[PDB]
Amino acid sequence: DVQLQESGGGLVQAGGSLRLSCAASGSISRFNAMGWWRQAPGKEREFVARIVKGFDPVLADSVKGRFTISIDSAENTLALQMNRLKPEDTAVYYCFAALDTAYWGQGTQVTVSSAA
Amino acid sequence: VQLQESGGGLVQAGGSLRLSCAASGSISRFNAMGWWRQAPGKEREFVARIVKGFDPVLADSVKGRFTISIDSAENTLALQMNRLKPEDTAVYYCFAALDTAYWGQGTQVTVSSAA
Amino acid sequence: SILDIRQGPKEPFRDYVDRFYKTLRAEQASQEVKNWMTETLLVQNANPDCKTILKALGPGATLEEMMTACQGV
Amino acid sequence: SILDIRQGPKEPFRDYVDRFYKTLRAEQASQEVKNWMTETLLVQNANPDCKTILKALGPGATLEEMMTACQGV
Repeated sequence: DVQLQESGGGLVQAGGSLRLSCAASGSISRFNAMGWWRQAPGKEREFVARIVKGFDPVLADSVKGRFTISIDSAENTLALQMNRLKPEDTAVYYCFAALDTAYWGQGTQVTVSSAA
Repeated sequence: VQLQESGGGLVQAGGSLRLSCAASGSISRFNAMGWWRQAPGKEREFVARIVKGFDPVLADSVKGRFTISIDSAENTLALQMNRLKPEDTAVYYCFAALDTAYWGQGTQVTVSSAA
Repeated sequence: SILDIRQGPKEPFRDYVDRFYKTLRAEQASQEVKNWMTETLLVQNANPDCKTILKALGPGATLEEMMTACQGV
Repeated sequence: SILDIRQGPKEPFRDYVDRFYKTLRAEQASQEVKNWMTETLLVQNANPDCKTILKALGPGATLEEMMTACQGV
């Protein structure tokens, strides 16, 4: 039923910027909570950002100065804008939405490196 | 496995009493025995413990005044109580540990301004 | 025992929290492990769906955020 | 999760302790709430007979005392 798909991932240089977007089926105002997690090879799922309905956005300490989480009701999408990207930010990023249970996308790869 | 406490009764403050717990079979087979108490309206409180091969452990409210010993000759578990206070009034239970924990029915100890 | 408070499958999260804190009030435990029981044991004993949602919220989530997040269950 | 380590009805107490400490060492928890897990959660999740025995021992019993007391099961 509930469909999520991340996008906007790719390969970037250090200090660059990137904007991830999570497409949801239906209207996003129906979800009671959405957010972003990431996972690097060998490291367990790490919490990145969360927005709960009616509340201010909460962000992890490792990202607080650089990332922003937003909701676009026009496009029915959940945005995570990443700025000043670091090598530590390389990971697969997942969005989640909270309704009757938690639903996840399959993730998008974000790679920060001295190449390209 | 059957246990029965005895030695309880009515004493004035500052008195002494010796409780004894009789066990069926041989008492050396148990892996742990000890003493609990319950006062009216208060939850069961731990009094004394003996684990096989280990030192006796006593509650903080009794450490200076009570002693726990085991007599294998009579197959009995003794708790010697001295310097008794009114707050020590409770029903006292012995326990033994084998394939499960077994309890006696308890013996009443009452400290009060009596004859 | 606090470890016996588990949110029912139909039970609203607000009632489960109420029972959890009520039993939490009688538990004989230090204030740090009571903070661990509020923060972690509450999440672990929620029903499956609301547990999934509560785990998804990550660390530091308030009780009000937790209650809003599970209101769709 | 440490809260899911429960002694089976067939299981010797030593093996249950071994699993409990193995899972305990990977748990993300403060050292005092780990002390509560060793002191209280270990006893709460033991099988019926050994749980009765472990509760009978009262507070502060070491792991050696707990292991000796339940060897009759």
